[PDB]
Amino acid sequence: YIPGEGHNLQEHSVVLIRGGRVKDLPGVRYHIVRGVYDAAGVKDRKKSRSKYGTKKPKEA
Amino acid sequence: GEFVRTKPHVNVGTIGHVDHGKTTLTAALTYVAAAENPHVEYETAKRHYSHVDCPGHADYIKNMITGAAQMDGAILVVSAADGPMPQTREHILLARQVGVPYIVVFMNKVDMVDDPELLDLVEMEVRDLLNQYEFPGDEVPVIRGSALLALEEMHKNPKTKRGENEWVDKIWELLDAIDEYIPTPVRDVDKPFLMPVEDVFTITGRGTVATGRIERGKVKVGDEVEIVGLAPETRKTVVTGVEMHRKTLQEGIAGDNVGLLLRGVSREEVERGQVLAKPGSITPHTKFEASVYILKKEEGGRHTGFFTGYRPQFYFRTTDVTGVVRLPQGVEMVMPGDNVTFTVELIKPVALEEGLRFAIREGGRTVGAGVVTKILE
Amino acid sequence: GRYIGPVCRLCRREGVKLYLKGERCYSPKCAMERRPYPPGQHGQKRARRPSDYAVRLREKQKLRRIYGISERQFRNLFEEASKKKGVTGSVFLGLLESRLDNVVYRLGFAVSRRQARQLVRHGHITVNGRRVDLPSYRVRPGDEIAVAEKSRNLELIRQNLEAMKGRKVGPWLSLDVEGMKGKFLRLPDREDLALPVNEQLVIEFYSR
Amino acid sequence: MAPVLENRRARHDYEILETYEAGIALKGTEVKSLRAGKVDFTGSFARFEDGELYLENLYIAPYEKGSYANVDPRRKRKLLLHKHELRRLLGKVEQKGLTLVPLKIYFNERGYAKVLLGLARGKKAYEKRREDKKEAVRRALEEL
RNA sequence: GGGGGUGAAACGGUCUCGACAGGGCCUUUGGACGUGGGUUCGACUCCCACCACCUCCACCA
RNA sequence: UAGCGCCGGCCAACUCCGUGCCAGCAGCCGCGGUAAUACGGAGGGCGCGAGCGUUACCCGGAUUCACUGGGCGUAAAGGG
RNA sequence: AGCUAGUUGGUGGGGUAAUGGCCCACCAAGGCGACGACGGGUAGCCGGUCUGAGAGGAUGGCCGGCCACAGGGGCACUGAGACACGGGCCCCACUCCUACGGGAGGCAGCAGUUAGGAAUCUUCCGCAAUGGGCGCAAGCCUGACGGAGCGACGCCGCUU
Ligand SMILES: C/C=C\C=C\[C@@H]1O[C@](O)([C@H](CC)C(=O)NC/C=C/C=C(\C)[C@@H](OC)[C@@H](C)[C@@H]2O[C@H](/C=C/C=C/C=C(\C)C(=O)c3c(O)cc[nH]c3=O)[C@H](O)[C@@H]2O)[C@H](O)[C@H](O)C1(C)C
Ligand SMILES: Nc1nc2c(ncn2[C@@H]2O[C@H](COP(=O)(O)OP(=O)(O)O)[C@@H](O)[C@H]2O)c(=O)[nH]1
Ligand SMILES: [Mg+2]
Ligand SMILES: [Zn+2]
Repeated sequence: YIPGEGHNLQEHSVVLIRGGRVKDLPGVRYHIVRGVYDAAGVKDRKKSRSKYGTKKPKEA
Repeated sequence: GEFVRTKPHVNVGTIGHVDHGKTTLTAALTYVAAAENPHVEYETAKRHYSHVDCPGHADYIKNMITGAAQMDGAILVVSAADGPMPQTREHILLARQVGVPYIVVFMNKVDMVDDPELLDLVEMEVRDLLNQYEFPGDEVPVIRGSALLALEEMHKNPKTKRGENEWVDKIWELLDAIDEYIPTPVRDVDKPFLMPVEDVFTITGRGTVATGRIERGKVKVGDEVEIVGLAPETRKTVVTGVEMHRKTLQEGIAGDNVGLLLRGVSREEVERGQVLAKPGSITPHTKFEASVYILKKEEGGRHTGFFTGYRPQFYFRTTDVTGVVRLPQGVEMVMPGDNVTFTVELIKPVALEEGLRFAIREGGRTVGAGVVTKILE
Repeated sequence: GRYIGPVCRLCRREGVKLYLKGERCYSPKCAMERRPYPPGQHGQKRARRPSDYAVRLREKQKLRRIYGISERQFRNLFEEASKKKGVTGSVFLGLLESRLDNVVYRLGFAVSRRQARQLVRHGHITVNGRRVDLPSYRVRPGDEIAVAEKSRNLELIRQNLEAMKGRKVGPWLSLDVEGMKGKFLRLPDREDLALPVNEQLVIEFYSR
Repeated sequence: MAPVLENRRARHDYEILETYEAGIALKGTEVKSLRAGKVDFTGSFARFEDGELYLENLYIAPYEKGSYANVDPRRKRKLLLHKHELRRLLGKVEQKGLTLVPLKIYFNERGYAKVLLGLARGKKAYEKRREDKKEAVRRALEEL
């Protein structure tokens, strides 16, 4: 599974697999760790970030 | 072997059309110069040299720029048998863009096809060409000779001392033209420290090493730096060896073309386009606006106007990343000539400072030139 | 480390008056007065029937928050408390009290523990001669809590220590208010610390 | 060279009276993905904010080649319809609860992504079973 | 760092038929074939420089 | 210097707007179909604090291999 | 689900510090197996350790004890002791020197590289201490060890 809203994963990208099924999608048993390798954090994200790759957005 | 500094140090490369002599010549200088004192190097009584040898093609221009961005002067090699050609012309232009100081010249192949005019004709058209680019054409030294014949006889007898062969001598008429004329310049060993990276390679049983020409300040075995740019988040480390031409340097002063040993990094963390800034100074960014003079049909290449979308390639120090030009609001377009100030966002993040002269190259011809106004990313 | 933020905020919410500030938190504005209700956009609406957990929580939170001691310190202390011989609902209190910063407070010097905290950390307070800047230093039976020499002529150790002229000291403590000495007589009991907390529920909160 | 796409799922779903065919404002990086046929219409009705129609909720896979360039799959893509044709659909849409749905997608003679719209029965109320004892007792408890 | 490879049909001729937008009811130009630009009266087609993948070489201060 | 997790139930902590089975959450039950205390942000609250969360693994809960401490008419379980 | 011929035992030997099928002749047909032999998979064992009301379950990283190994594999020599981590002979793989006929070597010591991987550190300082080896002794050697370094990896203390 690829969490968050939006991703940048290509038909051949380097990903880090975590582990956590998805009672919804059949044989899907692992979550892709957002924010590692080709898997980018979540743009605009601001809440539960630690669990969505995105770094602390400076209050600009 | 521990590198011991004595004579002032200069960086000088050799450019020119293909098959004109560049590589041979370098070989030439190397042996000829070494006969006296018990990417190459050579000490010439007065000075100490690092000779970068530009080898590539119109396909390998992504190193020409870099190579030239350094060197405090360049040897323009021109074939006597052929005379100025498109690559002989192209480099000169770049030597100009990259802003190289003083351009010595070496008509080569003089050993072949002998003609009274040929030599004077050619020597005249080379100068002519330089002058066509704001270089001290007439004022600049033009040595006549044969790299091969010098090199050849240096193999016959690698002891040949100046004055013992007409061909070897011509090399000295060059080394000499370089010893004087091409001036050693201002270093700036009193500023922070910083060094772009030109080549990153792993030294077995030691680890990663990063080479480049020390921009400003110095570095010593035991200091601390921060590889900045092209990476998700800057890396802070400590250096463990400053070497120059396979020799152990004690302190890398600015102007030094050296290899720095980064303790702990993996060869994947370092690249060409980063910098080994000393902590605190410099920081990665991807946004800024700036003053950019846009060359006209006359120079560079842009012969039309460009809008805001434009994704030219921006060349900073050793590398170049593509960026987007966010024209200011109320402008609408730029045209050949004039100096415009606009915002740009690089797809990749790169080390930046208040006043950093960078260039803009697109479509194979330098379209712009400019300095950094403010940092926004 | 040690909360550090709106305290006359915890006063309410808990709903049972707190005084981490001392004077103000003692005057006609312990925040409670005017706002006896918990913080936030809500704070004063039908407070749903608390659950068995909410309670255990509030009790331990109450008591803990009544020292500053962060969960790790608090809880870590409770554990040891359990071990020791004898009832715990008391011993846990026995130790929560031997805490120097607390003792130093129970004995004046500060119009509150938060102010008793900054008083130890800055070398002001001492014990049996040598100083101690460890709020966590658990005080033994006897060790007096004398002030310093650079500390006395202080515009603030004055005022604070001048609230002693009259008022009495804890049933397990003495007090030479001239040499600012006074000792630690004995381990306090459940009543002596008639605190607005039911220690039992706090023993249980730490089960599930 | 792209096969005719289709919303089999809602061709049956809503009764179809009149139909309208209009071109769209494709990003091209999208035009690729449409030629590959990787796109579905599930949960997508077409409306018009202001005076311009915009097929919304249509999913067009991203173009792997296109890398960072591609826009999000569900985009408010704009359609192209004659002015008199556009007003007739507005008359029917504003006035009554009739939907405009992507009926299918393809490329005409000239080779442009051309979407086929339909007239919708709409209605189709979604039955929602309700009130779980738990809540009921729950509220009683608190309220009183 | 470079070489090659894939960005639709072994293909120079209109215009999304259309709505938004700038000139000249109908003509029309822009936009959409990875992105940025050239060349043409005119490009999906043709050069360029980027981008992301693929693939083959290079690489010990 | 102050961060991180959580705020539908289990579980301590509620409101406005955005989206309209879309985008998304998710440990289980389950939320999302135009007033979403469950999605995204904000305000606020809770927990914890140089840490906070996730993932994997062991025991626990699980008297769910039961010795302590289970069962077998119809729930799995009497051998033709 | 059956296993076994040096197999089980015997007489006499060979061998070792010493018993012994440990090895060898010769004689006998024996030995083991549902109380699980043989074979397969996994695994270094314990003190402890985590969990648990407990009986249990899970684990064996650090520190102490035993065992096994030292690139894969065989062998002995020396010696109180080894069939020897930085000793030797030999075959194999691999890398390196060569004047192409034969040489040098083994980090699972310390520190370091590279590969693999989600991931694991300084080419450091000192023999002052403690311990060891050699020596009458002074003393030499000791990457044991006493320390410093890097990493919130953990626990405890501390601050804003
Ligand atoms: C250009 C490539 C890399 C630049 C890198 C950076 O540039 C710099 O940013 C630099 C800072 C000023 C920069 O911006 N360079 C960027 C720009 C710099 C531009 C400077 C100097 C100018 O002056 C306005 C200078 C060239 C100027 O042109 C004139 C000549 C023009 C000739 C044009 C071509 C002609 C006839 C021609 O036949 C020709 C051809 O050559 C090729 C093909 N077909 C042709 O038909 C004259 O000779 C003047 O001298 C810094 O130096 C950085 O440190 C850097 C070196 C890293
Ligand atoms: N006749 C002649 N040929 C030369 C001389 N020097 C070099 N060459 C030849 O020039 C050719 C290209 O030389 P090279 O150094 O590779 O030129 P580069 O293209 O600049 O590297 C080689 O075949 C050389 O032998 C010379 O002095 N005289
Ligand atoms: Mg060459
Ligand atoms: Zn108060």
